[PDB]
Amino acid sequence: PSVDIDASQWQKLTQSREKQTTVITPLGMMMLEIQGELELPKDFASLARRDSPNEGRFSEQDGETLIRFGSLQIDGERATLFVGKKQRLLGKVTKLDVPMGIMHFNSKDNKVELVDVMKYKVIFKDRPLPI
Amino acid sequence: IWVKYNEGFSNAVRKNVTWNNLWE
Amino acid sequence: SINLHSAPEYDPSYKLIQLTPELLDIIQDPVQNHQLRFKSLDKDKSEVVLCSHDKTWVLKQRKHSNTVLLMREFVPEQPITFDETLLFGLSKPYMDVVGFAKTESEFETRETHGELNLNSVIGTLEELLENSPCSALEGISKWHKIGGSCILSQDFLFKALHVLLMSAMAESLDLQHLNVEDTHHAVGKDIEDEFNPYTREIIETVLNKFAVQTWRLRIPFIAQWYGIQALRKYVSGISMPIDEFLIKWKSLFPPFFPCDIDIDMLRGYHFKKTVQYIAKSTLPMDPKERFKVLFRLQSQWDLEDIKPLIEELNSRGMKIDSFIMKYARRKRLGKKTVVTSR
Amino acid sequence: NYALSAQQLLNASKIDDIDSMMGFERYVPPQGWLTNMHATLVSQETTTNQGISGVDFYFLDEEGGSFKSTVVYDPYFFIACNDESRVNDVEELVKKYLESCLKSLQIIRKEDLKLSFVNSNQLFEARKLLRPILQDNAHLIEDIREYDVPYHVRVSIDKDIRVGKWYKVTQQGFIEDTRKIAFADPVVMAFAIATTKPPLKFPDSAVDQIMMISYMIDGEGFLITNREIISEDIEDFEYTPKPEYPGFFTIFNENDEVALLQRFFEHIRDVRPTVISTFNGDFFDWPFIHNRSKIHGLDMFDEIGFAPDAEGEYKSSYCSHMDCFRWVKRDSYLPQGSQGLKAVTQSKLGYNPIELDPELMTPYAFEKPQHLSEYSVSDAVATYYLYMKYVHPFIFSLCTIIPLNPDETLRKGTGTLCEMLLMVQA
Repeated sequence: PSVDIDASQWQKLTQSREKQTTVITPLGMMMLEIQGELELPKDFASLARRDSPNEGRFSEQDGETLIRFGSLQIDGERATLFVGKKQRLLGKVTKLDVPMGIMHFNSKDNKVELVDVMKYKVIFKDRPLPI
Repeated sequence: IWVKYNEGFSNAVRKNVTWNNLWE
Repeated sequence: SINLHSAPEYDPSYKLIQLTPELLDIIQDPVQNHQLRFKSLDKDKSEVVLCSHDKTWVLKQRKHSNTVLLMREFVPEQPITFDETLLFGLSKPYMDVVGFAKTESEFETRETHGELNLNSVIGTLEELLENSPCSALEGISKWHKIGGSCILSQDFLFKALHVLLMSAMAESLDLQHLNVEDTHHAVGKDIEDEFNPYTREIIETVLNKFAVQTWRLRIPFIAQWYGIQALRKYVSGISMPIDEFLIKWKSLFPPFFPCDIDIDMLRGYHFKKTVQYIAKSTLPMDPKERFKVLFRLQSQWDLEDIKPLIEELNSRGMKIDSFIMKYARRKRLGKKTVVTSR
Repeated sequence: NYALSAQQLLNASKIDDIDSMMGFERYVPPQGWLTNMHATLVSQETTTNQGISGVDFYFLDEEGGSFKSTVVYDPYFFIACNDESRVNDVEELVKKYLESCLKSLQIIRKEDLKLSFVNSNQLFEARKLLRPILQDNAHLIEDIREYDVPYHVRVSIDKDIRVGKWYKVTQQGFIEDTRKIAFADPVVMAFAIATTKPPLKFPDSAVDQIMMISYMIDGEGFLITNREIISEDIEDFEYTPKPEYPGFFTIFNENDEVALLQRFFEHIRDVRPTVISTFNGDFFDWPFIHNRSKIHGLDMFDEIGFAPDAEGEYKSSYCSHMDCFRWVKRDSYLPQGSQGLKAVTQSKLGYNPIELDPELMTPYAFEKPQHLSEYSVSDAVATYYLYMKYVHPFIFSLCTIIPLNPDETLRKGTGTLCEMLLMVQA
C-alpha cells in the first residue's frame, strides 16, 4: 500500500498566521523534552475529585481530564522547568539540526496528515534542584 | 507528580524501517 | 508563564518525521499539494520510502531516552484558577497548552534508490509502481528499459523490433514524428487480428525500449543493440579473427534503415587480432577475481573495449583511471592506453 | 693515475641514465621551472679524457613535461699575498708549483664585489698541496679566506640562478622570467611504511618484514599490503578527516613482500615524483626499505635512483627527500615534547589522528587488519597534508633565495644558512 502526505491544512494555517516570534511555532505548538521519565498519576479521574481549589491540578477540556503538572519559563536560550510543586530543572532551548515533521497516521483511512513542524526544542539535561 | 531525572542523554544507532514500523 | 497540561492518553498516530531543506521546500509549496508519497512493496516486510515526482528517500527510525511530549494551545472551557504560593520566578499565566502525544522515537529520511518488483493479477502499471520500492520516474524508466507490457521476452521483443522496422520502412513512415496509431496500423495492415500479437501496447513497448518520447529516434541505441544480438547469435560459440568476423557480422542487418559502424559500437560486448562475444552479467561479481578472469581471457586489452566493461562493476564511485590502476596495472603505448597484467 | 676520474664519470653517466629514464633528458638549446640542481661531471659533446665539471639543473616545462639542462663552469679559489710588490714572484713559483693541477691564474689589484681549475678533484689536490704550507706558517704565502664555497653553490651564486624561479635556457645562459612568480606544481609523493617488530623491542630490518606501505600522490591515496602477514584482502575505503584533507585510498593486495616492493618501485617509475616526503624517513623508513630491497636482490639506486649519502641519509638526483621531522626539529618552533607525529598533527593541522599502541600493530595485522590499515593511512594523510600545507611553500620559497637544493635548505644548520646568505650578498 501507499498514501500521500496531506499538507493542505498545514500550508493554509502557516500562510494565514504570523511569523514565528518565540520558540512556540506559528501554529501554537511547542516541544518540551525531558531527560527522564515523566511520572504522572495512573488515575486522573480519582484525583480530580480530590482536587482542592488551592491546588488547581486538574481541569476538563473537551471531555478529557487534563492535569496541570508544571510551569515553563523561557529566558532567551536558558530555560527553567517547574514540575509539580517541588521540582526545578535547568535546561536550554536548542535548535535541532534536522527539523522534525509531525505526521498523523489515520489508521481508519490509512491517511497521513502533516500536523506541524518542531522549530526548536526545550530540552533539560541537568539534575532537578530544590525550588 | 514529578519528573524522574535521567543522568544523561543517549540516542541509539539509526535503524532501518519496515512497513510495520510505521503502521503498528 | 505557560501552564502545562497533559492528557491521560496520547494518540500514537502522530509521528515525528525529519525534514530536509528540499523536503522542507516541497512541503512549503502552496502551488501543488500531494507532492510526496509513502511508497512500499508489501504490508509486513519491505521498507518504506517517500517519493516525489523525481526523487526518493528511505525512512529510518531512531529511539531516544528522553521524554518528548507534543503540546497544543487550547482555550479553557473554565478559567484555570490556582493559588501560586511561589512568588519568585513565575509570571502570571497567560496561555495554556496540553500534551496530546508522547514520541519516544524520531523518523529520519535519507535519499535512496529504487528497483521494481516483478513477482506477479496486477493489471495496471500504477499498481506495479505501487508495490515496488521505487519512485515514479525511475520506475517508468526501468519499465521501458526491460521491455515490459507482462514482460516481453528477448526473442519476441526483437522479432517485434524487426517487424516494426520492416513495416515502418515499407510505409515510408516519417522518421521525425511517429505515434503508436500509425505504426500499429502499418504493422497489422495486411495480416489478420487473430494472428496479430502486435497490439498497440506492444508497439508502445518496443518504442519505449528502443526510443524515448513523439518517440524520438535513438539511432545508436537501436543499431548497437542489434549488433549485440548479432554477437549473441554468431560468436556466442566460436571465436574468429577480427576481419572475417567483422565481415560476417556486418553481413547481418535489419531491413532498409542503414547502420554506421564505429570502434565504440564494437566495444563492450566482445573480447579479443581475434573477436568473440562476452557478457557482463556472467563474470564473477568479485572485483579482483573479475579482473583476474578478464586478464586470463585476453593477453592484451583495449581501452575503448574494456572501459565500458568495468564502469558498472566497481561501486566505489571513484575516478575511472583510479579504478583502472586499482585492481590491475596499466601499460600504455602510442595509439591508445592499453592494459596487461604480467 | 687518475683512474678515479673515470669512475666519477661512470657514476655521472649512470645518473644521466636514471635521469633520462624518469623523463629528464639533457636539452641543449640552439646556437622551464627549476626544481633541483646537482654537481656532475660530463664528457665532451658540445688524447686524455677526464671530463668537465658542471652542474645539472632540472626543469619542469609549461606543457606538463620535464627536461634537464647543464651548465659548465670552471671551479676556482684564490691565493692572497702579504707583499703585493712581489706577487709576480709568487705567480712564477705557483705556475710551476701547481703545474699538475692548475687550469689558469689571474691577477687582480682592486675590484668591487684567482686560480681556476679543470674540475673539483684538481681543486682538492691544490688544497692538499697548499695545506702543509699554511699549517707550517704558524716563501711568503698568506692563508686562504675563511669560506669554503660548495661547487654547486659557487655556480648558483656566480650565475645568479635560483630554484623556484623561471628561466629560459639559451646559449647565452639562463634568463630569469621576472613576469612569472606563481610556482608550478611538482608531482609530490608522500609515504609512510608500517613494519613488523618483536614484542617490547624495536624494529630490526635484519629480520623483521614490511607489512604495509601507505602513500599519497597529488592528493590521491594508495595502500600496498603484504598478504604473507595481513590475513585478508583489504577493501577500498575513504578517510577524510576534514574537507581540506580528502582521502580516497586505493588498495594493492600483494602476495608477499617482494611483490609489494615491486609494485612500489614500478608505481614510482609510473608517476615520476620529484618530491618524496617522509616523517623520520632518513633514520627509519628509508634504511628499512633499502634493506628489504637488498634482501630480494633489488638495487634501489638502479630501480629509482635513491642511495645513501655520506651522512647515511637517502638522496637522489631527480627527486628531493623531504623528511618532515627535520623541519619539525629546526623550524616548527615546537617543544621536543610535542615533536611526535601525533602532537605535530594536532598543533599544525588542527585535528586528532588515529592512535594505535605499537605493540598492537603486529597482532592486529592478523586479527584486525582494517584498524591497522586505518592507522597506516591516517599516518600517510597527515604526512602528505603536513608537507603540502606547511613544508612545500616554505622550503621552495627558501630555495628561491638560498643557493641550495630543497634537501640542503631543509637539512643544513641555521648557522650555515646564514653563512650562505652572507656569502651570496658579498
